[PDB]
Amino acid sequence: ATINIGTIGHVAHGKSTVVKAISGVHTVRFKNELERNITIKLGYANAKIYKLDDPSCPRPECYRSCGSSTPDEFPTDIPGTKGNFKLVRHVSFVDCPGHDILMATMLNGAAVMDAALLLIAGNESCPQPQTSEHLAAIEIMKLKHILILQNKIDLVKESQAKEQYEQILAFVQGTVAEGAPIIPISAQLKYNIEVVCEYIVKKIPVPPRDFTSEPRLIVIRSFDVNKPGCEVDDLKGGVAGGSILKGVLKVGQEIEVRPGIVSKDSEGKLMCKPIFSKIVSLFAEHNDLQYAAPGGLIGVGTKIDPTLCRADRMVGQVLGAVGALPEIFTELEISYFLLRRLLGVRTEGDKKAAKVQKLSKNEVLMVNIGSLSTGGRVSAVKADLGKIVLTNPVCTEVGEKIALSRRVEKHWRLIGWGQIR
Amino acid sequence: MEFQAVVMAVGGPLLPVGNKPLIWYPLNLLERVGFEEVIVVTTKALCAEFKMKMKPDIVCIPDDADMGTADSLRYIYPKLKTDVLVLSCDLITDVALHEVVDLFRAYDASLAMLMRKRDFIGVDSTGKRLLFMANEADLDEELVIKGSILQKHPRIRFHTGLVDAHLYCLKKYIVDFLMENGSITSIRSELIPYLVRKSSQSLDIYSFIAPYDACWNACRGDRWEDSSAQIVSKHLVGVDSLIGPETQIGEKSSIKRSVIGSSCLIKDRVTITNCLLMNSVTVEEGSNIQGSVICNNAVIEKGADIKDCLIGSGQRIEAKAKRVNEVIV
Amino acid sequence: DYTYEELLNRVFNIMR
Repeated sequence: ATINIGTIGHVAHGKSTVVKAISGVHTVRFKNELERNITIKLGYANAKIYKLDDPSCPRPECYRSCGSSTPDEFPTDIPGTKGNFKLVRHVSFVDCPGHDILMATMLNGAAVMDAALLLIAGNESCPQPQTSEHLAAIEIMKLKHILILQNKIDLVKESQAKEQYEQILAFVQGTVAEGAPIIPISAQLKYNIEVVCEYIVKKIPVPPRDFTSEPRLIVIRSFDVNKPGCEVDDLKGGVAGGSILKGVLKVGQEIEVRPGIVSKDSEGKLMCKPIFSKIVSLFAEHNDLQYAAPGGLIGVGTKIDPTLCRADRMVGQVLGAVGALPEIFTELEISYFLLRRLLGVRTEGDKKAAKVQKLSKNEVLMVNIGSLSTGGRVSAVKADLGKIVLTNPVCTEVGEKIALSRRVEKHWRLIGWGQIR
Repeated sequence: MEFQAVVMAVGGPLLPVGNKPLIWYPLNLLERVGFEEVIVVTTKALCAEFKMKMKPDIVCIPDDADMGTADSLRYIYPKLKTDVLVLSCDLITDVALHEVVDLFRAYDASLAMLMRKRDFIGVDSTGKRLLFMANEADLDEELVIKGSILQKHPRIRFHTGLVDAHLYCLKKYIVDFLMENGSITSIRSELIPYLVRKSSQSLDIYSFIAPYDACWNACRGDRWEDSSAQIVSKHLVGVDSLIGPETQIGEKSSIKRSVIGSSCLIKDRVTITNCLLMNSVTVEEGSNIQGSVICNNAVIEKGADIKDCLIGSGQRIEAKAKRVNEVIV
Repeated sequence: DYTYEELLNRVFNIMR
């Protein structure tokens, strides 16, 4: 599990059948609410890549390399050949979509992937409704391998075609995209996949990645199959396809989530009892490799209470190894800044984007600590220092992926970020 | 048997303490007629101020950290067997409460509401049997009447501008419905499973015709009590106020539409207020006041002129010729 | 890249 690659696409161009075309495996769950135009889950696929004097980008199916993103026009390339397909790198594509409702999904599985690919839509209006919104949450978690995955010019008219992408790249000052060059794709016509799908893997090296450090895992899945009227021996833990960021996860590897449910007389944070967890079962995307390489995703099977893994209320819990370097205090500070627009809908008024509502007293707060949105009532918070008030004694490592949500309607907003000391 | 009730903690109360926090009279006119073996669910720091409550019955039940609304009933479930009354905290009380419970007895029903002293709610000609309530934004869709429910019931009267009190005269059928259908929540919003006309045990669904809720609810403070217990100095220009024992009673002040508590340093000169102050309020040296909700642990002297500026706790100010914009205090 | 100019030389002879 060496390198992850993340397609990142904002509102309204389509991210279902184009995930089917070039990545192979599409994302599906139960009571899923899977998409309306683009998806709302992590679109993940299982890949083993090989190149055999061939610029094409094949799948672990070892016969052809095409897709199904258009019904009429098929340009195609030299696919490869059979013969017990090989493995250049332990790579696997992942996706991070761009609505503002998936803050759990868009904030938990984005710092844990390795390479990023930002997409530009092709089914939206002449103003840019959400181009400067859905990698600005990825701004603070500081990914490096980022590219403009240029997507749609097919049904795009000529008046809004060849220059406005530069205006989108200039409009994304809150998005780290100036060091993101362009390797284009096509969501419909998928033209000439041997160079189009080539340097999204071939140009991208390993990221800066630590081999043998602590596995300080923020988990992305905790799912379970124990419906009313179930089997007898489903003793498991977090049944997960789990992307890891740091630390080698071998058999017998140690990893701890220290608070979980907060200890007795719940106003302290730690008691010296580590959480012993031996992860043996590890599914390397088509195989059972118990020795997990850092960075890439692997199918993680832990051993904890099975009752606690049915409904994943644990989006982004810190599971870290021995040597408990995370902090112990309940007075959370941040070094924040503000979102300059109040955008997510397009208009020409500049009226809802008037100001930035700061912290107050007798007034609520919520912010995705990693992907955990807690809060409470405040007492006296100053002007330019962010003092987040909470209720959960959690020995989290670094909340360097936070989004200050704020109510204006049925949906919350985006007003802030921040980096932990 | 009838012999139980409960009050939910949060709506849908730590800082707001008017004379007391939100529990003055609901326990009074809940317990001025019976109800001396009750079960109250609580949630922490507020669970340990239960000696100066001086109630002839207090049974508190805590919970977990960040919970919703139907889970309260689902965790008090294993010990309740009979007629149940569940309240909330968004309440003044200004009515003889025997009438709602006696009409709830009078149809042998399972439901009730309080809708008296944006907002739409319907009930028939007798004033007793309902359909559903309509709010300002969840009803972005316009309004839908079912066919048979209007085919049988001739008229309906939509009401315009009263307030909810979130009372529920209620019994075991719907709490069994809540424990078996656990994922169904939002007790304020679980009206839609009412089913007057479409069962795990003929039905009867039925109704009858407060605070502003973020935390404050202060503007309704001008309310008489059904003060008299104070060290009477009897020299102020006072009207429409209240105070408790062990309080400082000085001189040289006017008073109208104010409030005072116990152990508050009011001895030196002041003027009229139109402003409520809790316990532990220190005011001195000629203070004209306007529009202030002073909570506990307050101190000011030597030229304080409050003009439309409510307060909080930990008041640290002495001199401010105030403009009418409210601020943090 | 040669693929944008490849499309404008090759594939847009039949496309709108």
